[PDB]
Amino acid sequence: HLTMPYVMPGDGEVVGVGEPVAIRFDENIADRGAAEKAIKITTNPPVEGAFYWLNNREVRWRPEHFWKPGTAVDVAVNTYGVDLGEGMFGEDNVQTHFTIGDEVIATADDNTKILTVRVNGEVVKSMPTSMGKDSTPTANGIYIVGSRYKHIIMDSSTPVNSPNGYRTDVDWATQISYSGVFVHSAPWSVGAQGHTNTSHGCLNVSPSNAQWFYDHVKRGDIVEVVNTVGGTLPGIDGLGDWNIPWDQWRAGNAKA
Repeated sequence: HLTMPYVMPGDGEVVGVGEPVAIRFDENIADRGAAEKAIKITTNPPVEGAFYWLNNREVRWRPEHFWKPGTAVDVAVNTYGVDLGEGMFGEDNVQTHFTIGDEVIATADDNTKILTVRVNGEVVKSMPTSMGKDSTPTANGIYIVGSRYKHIIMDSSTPVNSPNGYRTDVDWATQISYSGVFVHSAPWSVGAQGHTNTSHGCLNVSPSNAQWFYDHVKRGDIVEVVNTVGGTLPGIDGLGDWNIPWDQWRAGNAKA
């Protein structure tokens, strides 16, 4: 009858301008309003934000726009002993502090087949890319950079021998959606990068470019995909928060 909150990002971290505050519980929350009221977010410089639930165990908070670089964020999850509904109580408080880093926005434009990285507005890298082929296209939209992996076997069985299924080992992989979109090294498609889309949705770039991305792009930085033949990344993907328009985000879903 206890539930433990977990806050992201990590205490003392620096994150990109796309990073939401995330409070994830190890049980379904029956009273979402109770959880929201127990969570106090302090920003400096101060900016308005709001709560939106990705699912029954995880609430996010973000401002209307990407964070301003240098902002300091304090998160007080004051859930100890709080009645979260159906006889579940908060197991502990959590308290985190983080800061927002430089503005890093990478745009993958299917009309040019280039992934351009801008840091505080200036182009710092121009990376030819091969994105999802027409039958398995990369969705347009705004992606929040997540975790990074020096190498990772992307086994879609998280079934491989099924229609648009796969199992591949890749290097220098930066996660940009929970739906399994990565930026990663694809030495096999360098010829195609800048010209032809060949993937299941991942942003294929050169080994050099993928390692640069792994080294320089941090959690909370933004990738924007534009002009593909795909749909739009779902707002509730897990890293798709910004595809939910602010009016809808701000309204929340505490009663859903």
